[PDB]
Amino acid sequence: QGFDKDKADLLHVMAPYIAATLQLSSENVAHSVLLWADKLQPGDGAMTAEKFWDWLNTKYTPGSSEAVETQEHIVQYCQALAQLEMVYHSTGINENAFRLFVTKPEMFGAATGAAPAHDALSLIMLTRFADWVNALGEKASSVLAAFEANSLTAEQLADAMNLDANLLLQASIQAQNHQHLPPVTPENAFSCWTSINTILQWVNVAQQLNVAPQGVSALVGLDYIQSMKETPTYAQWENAAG
Amino acid sequence: LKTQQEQTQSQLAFLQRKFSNQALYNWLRGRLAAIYFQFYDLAVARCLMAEQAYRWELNDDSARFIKPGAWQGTYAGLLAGETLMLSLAQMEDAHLK
Amino acid sequence: AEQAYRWELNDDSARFIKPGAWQGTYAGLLAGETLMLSLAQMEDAHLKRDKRALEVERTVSLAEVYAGLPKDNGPFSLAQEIDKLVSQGSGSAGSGNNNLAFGAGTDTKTSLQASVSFADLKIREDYPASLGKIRRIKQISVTLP
Amino acid sequence: NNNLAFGAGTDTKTSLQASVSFADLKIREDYPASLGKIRRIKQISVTLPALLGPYQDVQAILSYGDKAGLANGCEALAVSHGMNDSGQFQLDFNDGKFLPFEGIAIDQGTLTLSFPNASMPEKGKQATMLKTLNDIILHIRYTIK
Repeated sequence: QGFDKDKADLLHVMAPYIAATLQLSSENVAHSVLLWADKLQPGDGAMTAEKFWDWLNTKYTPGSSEAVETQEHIVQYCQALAQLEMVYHSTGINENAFRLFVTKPEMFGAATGAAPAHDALSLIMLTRFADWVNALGEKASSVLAAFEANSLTAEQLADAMNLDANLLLQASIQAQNHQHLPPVTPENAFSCWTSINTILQWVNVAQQLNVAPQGVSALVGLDYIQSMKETPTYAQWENAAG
Repeated sequence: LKTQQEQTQSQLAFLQRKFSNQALYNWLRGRLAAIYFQFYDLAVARCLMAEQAYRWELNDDSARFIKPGAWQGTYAGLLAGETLMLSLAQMEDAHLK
Repeated sequence: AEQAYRWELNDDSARFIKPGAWQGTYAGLLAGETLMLSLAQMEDAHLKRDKRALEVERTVSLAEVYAGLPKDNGPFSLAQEIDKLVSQGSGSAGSGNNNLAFGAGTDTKTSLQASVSFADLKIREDYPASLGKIRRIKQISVTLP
Repeated sequence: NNNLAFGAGTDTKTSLQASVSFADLKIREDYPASLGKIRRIKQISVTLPALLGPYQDVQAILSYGDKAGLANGCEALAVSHGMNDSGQFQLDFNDGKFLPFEGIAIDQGTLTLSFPNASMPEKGKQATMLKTLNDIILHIRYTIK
């Protein structure tokens, strides 16, 4: 009450009071939920935090139990804020990457300029991201700070994973040479989470078969219909068997 | 064991229904941290008012005692008043000398 | 304290104590921390609006005010009219708010009351308006020679 | 800056203002410089020895030109009776506030005493007083440290 729009941001002023009533330990997480919810525009009436304060400042009387004309759209906005509070606690993602997932969804594999999703395919990648961060251990801050910038390299991530640096280099090379959807480009090889998750699946398949990633690449080059253009010789099967 | 399950559930139902539950202290912390930050801007304002009185009773404008960073937002602004109370004690010691 | 703030400075639209310091659902906890912030916002607003006043005295002679007065409102001499408004009990001299008559109350009938309009004193034209628009009484003292 | 003319403002045209440069007063040469380099105004009080009709008081504003480091309102002062007066109703050195003009340097500045409603042909209250005024006297109290 008594808020000037010019002096401060609405969502940052409103973030302590949202965290006070959504049972959030952090005001920064509450600011993330308000930024997220402005991208969703939840409810029947497409609710933004600016529309939410215009309703409170004009039409809401505190303590009165009456029917305001657009009260049910406000409730759906507050039901949404509690939903995304639950998304944060259930996925186990940390506070700073949840900023990054709200503000830069493309860095987590979403389309360009797209609002993020609390889809079940998007909840499963936040959990697999949070499991990925927790596996990094004490070097997880150095990876996420280099992931928030575009400075994350294969040599740096392999140090935190206790892998060989040439293993993630060769896994990145075989990911860029093969037809992935979405593609793995040297620009985003360690910038997007989808590309990082793709490169690590070259690592996990190679560790399972106890081969190098180019041994896996030799194996997927023996695909029957992919090699109806250039048929592999018996020697290429004989080398891949060895 | 079915009694212990029901006894565990009664303690869990007690922690959620008591007045001094977690939802109270989320409300208390979220509201007080909003008050404490707004009260911080008011008290630094008068620490700067006392410095302007120090700069006017003595001819000096290059002499500053209230320096930024009493509020550390990463630590919720804790020890902001202890930092300013030291800064007020450095004006008064400089005034007496 | 807000009424004292609204009276030391000419403003009535400026309010600092706002409802909802008491939240009954949280047993009214942090009600004093909310009010102590609100008291600190009056005092910060008071310090930024306080001025050294231009403290002005002005002596007003009611004989001069009643003599110098427009002729359609009936100017008069104070010393002459009182001497005959005390001799009879029914007199009334002057008009408007600059008159001199007896009281209209019950206990006020035998009391001579001399009345002066502030706007007819023209006190605001003594200093130019570039100095200050707020011009307010500090003290009135009476001399009856 | 030692002139004597009418004001150049809008409401200031009928006001006679007498102006004095501090550097032409040569106050710093009164005591030798071994005592103290910081020499600053504590209080200025005005005396206007003039044929004031009793119960008809003088009206004047003592102002300072810069308003630089002064508090809100410390740049000006009002003269009511003109007999060793400050602007204040009661003078308090033990008051917690700065006095008007307190802290101004001895060396620099320009001090101006303005008499509103001065001129005779455009009719003003203060016309007949200023014809009888012989000199303007300033009691400057300052500080050497």
